[PDB]
Amino acid sequence: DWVPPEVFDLVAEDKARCMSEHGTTQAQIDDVDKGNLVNEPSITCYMYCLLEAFSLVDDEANVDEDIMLGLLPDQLQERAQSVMGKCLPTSGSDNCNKIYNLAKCVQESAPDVWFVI
Ligand SMILES: CCCCCCCCCCCCCCCCCCCCCC[C@@H](C)CCCCCCCCCCCCCCCCCCC
Ligand SMILES: [Cl-]
Repeated sequence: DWVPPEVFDLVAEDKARCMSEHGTTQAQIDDVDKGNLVNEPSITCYMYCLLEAFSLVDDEANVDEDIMLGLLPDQLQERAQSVMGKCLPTSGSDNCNKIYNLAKCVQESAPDVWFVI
């Protein structure tokens, strides 16, 4: 498991805020974590919200590739560059939908390392 244990407490406050803002349930997060994605704002806006909180996306859901790469371990760098080559730029009807399309692309491209917290 590539995910380090330190991340969980780091994101806790923002996670709670994002869920509350968007009406997100833990069940929805569990679902997307297992790779099942639907275009429901309560989960897609949650994903945008959490990325935004950690400066991974801007005000139009453009991904900051440098920041993203900086967060990922060494063994995932080339794979991420490859996945980002495929999945960026983001597109969609709004910020949450951009993130839905991105999540679908990333999950399909790298299912074995996919996760959502
Ligand atoms: C091939 C690699 C795929 C990457 C796995 C797919 C999901 C990864 C989610 C992105 C999180 C990146 C870092 C997560 C662990 C970092 C640990 C470092 C701790 C120090 C800082 C902690 C915070 C910066 C954590 C930030 C948490 C943000 C989670 C966002 C959840 C929504 C993800 C779904 C959207 C897919 C975007 C995906 C955008 C990336 C493009 C392709 C690699
Ligand atoms: Cl982008």
